[PDB]
Amino acid sequence: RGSQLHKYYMKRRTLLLSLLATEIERLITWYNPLSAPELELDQAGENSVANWRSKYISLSEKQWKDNVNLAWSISPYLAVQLPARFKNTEAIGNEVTRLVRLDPGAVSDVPEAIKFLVTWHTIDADAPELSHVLCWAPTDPPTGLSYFSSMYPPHPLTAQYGVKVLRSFPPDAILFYIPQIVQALRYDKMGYVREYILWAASKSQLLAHQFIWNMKTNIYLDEEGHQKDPDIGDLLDQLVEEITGSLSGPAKDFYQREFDFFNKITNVSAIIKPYPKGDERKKACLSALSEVKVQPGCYLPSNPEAIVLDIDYKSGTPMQSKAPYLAKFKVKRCGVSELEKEGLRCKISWQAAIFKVGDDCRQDMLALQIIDLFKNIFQLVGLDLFVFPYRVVATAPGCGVIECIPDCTSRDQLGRQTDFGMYDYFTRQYGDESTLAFQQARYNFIRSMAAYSLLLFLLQIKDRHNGNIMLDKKGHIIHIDFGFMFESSPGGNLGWEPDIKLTDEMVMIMGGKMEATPFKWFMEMCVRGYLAVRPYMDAVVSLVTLMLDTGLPCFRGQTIKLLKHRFSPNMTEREAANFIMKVIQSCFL
Amino acid sequence: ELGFFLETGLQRAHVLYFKNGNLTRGVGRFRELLRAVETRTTQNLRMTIARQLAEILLRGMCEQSYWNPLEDPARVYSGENIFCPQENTEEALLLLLISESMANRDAVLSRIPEHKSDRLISLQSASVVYDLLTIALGRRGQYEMLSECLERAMKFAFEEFHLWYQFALSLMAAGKSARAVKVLKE
Repeated sequence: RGSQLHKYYMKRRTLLLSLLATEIERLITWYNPLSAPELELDQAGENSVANWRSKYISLSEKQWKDNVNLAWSISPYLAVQLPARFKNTEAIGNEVTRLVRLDPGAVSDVPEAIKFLVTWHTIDADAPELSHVLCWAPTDPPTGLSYFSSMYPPHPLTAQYGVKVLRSFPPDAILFYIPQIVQALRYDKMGYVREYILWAASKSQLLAHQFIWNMKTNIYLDEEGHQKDPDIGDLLDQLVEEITGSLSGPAKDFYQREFDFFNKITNVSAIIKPYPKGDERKKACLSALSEVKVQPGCYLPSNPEAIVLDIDYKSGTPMQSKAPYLAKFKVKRCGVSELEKEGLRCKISWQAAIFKVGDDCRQDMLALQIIDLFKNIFQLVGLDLFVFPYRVVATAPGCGVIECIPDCTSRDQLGRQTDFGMYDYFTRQYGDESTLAFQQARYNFIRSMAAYSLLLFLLQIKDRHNGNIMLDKKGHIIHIDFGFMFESSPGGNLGWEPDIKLTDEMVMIMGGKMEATPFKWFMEMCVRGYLAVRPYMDAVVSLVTLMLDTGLPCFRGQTIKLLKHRFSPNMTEREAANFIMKVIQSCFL
Repeated sequence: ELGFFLETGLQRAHVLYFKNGNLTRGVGRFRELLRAVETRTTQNLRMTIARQLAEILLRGMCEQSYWNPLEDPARVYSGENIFCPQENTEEALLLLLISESMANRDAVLSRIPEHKSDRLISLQSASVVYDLLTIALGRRGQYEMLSECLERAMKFAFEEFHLWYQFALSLMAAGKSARAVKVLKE
């Protein structure tokens, strides 16, 4: 019977042709971001591929579910990976979900296949049968944490799986995601999260310190603090009174010493407030700093991977403002586990810390977490983008400690000193544009600017004036003061400010003409970065969703929809490149 | 809302009957007790007597020592579509099934906010009823429904070796391999 084998080969030939066409289109799109008419390949092959794509893009709802059935007959892994090769049709997902529900035991690859079974219904919350998720391999922490938010109704099996996946990671990874864990208690109708928190606090040591430092601030709502939240305030009080006292021995002594030292170094800001501006305030601050002594074993809360060595008794300098000041320490870097073991028995640089009283320090944590995630993604991909994630930790209501970047140089001060464009400053600093140092500085500036512009567009950051951008010695540009984001906008949401700030001086740094080669480098770098960062939407969505009930002024209700829309999840690569190029060019002049 | 005198004065009667050895009178009294119309407030005590019957009807008689209730060895449920018991295994399985179905909805869902006694009592009751079910059903060489029942009961077990071991053994005896290997590893 030759017809059977004939059709058996024809179907597979058609499917292979479609897959090859899609892959070739993706590769050629990745080759050159712009149109690049100078670069060209074989015309006949491109025309044939385009014709085949046009032919296959017109398929109806039928004759495509049969393709999914055929792929499942070939191999379940291919069927699972099929929706990754984007097809602008919703029947593929429904058919895959039906097939995986019919037989869940055929797949055990967790990073993609779990989401086709976990949500039997998004909000309907019915049919509690055939759900056996007690065998899947562990996945990323955000996926596990997503089960405790408002996205899904509570269920014992999902909570058990979340606890199990959360209990299979090193302590540092859990330390990274501290605020989400404590915020998850709001929707935690059960007590699994509380038991996990108690177990983790009992197991390690620094995790307990981070937990207490975070939970001390979150009990109140206002900056100064006079109104406890009626939702989880009592639960937080019970948890904090339960966790303390249980510890004993050397750990208790370590905790007492650390907290006493922090209180002694913190009370100076409150003490210095009554004295007015003048040299008397400076000398009183110096005397107060000299009063405090150095206690071995202490560590900076913002840098839990270093051991303080000593304090400089002449670096005190309060700034304008609320009585904040600046401090300098001489510190040694050892590590984490070694520091943890050495704290129970008793490469050296200097650091500067800024203590702020009376201001919230929670949005900056989200901003810096997202920046760190983007940096990790870019480093893994293999591109060249430079970002500096300085650390900051809030310890008391309205009280926080902020790290200072080495060799701070504010743009506003340089502008006041010079009253000219940065091009003249760079020419004076390094020399003519024909030297190698100028070329390296330009390359570093482009590297920093591309990533920072992409981030600024993606997160919709407003209020970016000349007094916030920071310039280093090499040439990189660093942003700071991320107070306004998402929806908050000073001035009354006027909206005339562009998404990306591009003045004339920064353009003429790149040659001043749109046809200059450095500008093309910047454009292609931005396009490649935007294309590379796209497939990680779910993690960012979950991270920003889990903290919607903190009542920050930035959130207004519609953030999730706009944030998801700005990622364009139903788009092909070439269309995405066209969109990003258009939106970048629209912001120029 | 406080039943204090009827419960003792009715239960210790058949307790003394069992002590003396009047088995026929006690089993007839149980049969006529089970024929009453169900009451939502008494469901708990129902559990007890049902389980008690499952304890005695499997260890106190043989096939030839069974008799129809209509002869010696207001409204009452009747009809022709009712399921008339035929053998001890039939009615025993029926009682165990209804008891498990009614006890699944009364679970405490392992609330564990600060207290533990209620969850411990619920877990003990579930364990004993499922052990009775598996010993009753495993004798006939019917394993797959036992695997299904243990899968249904899997909700309670979080750090209990007994339930995991029983489920793994039942799955391996049924014929499935991959799930058996995974539960063995766990």
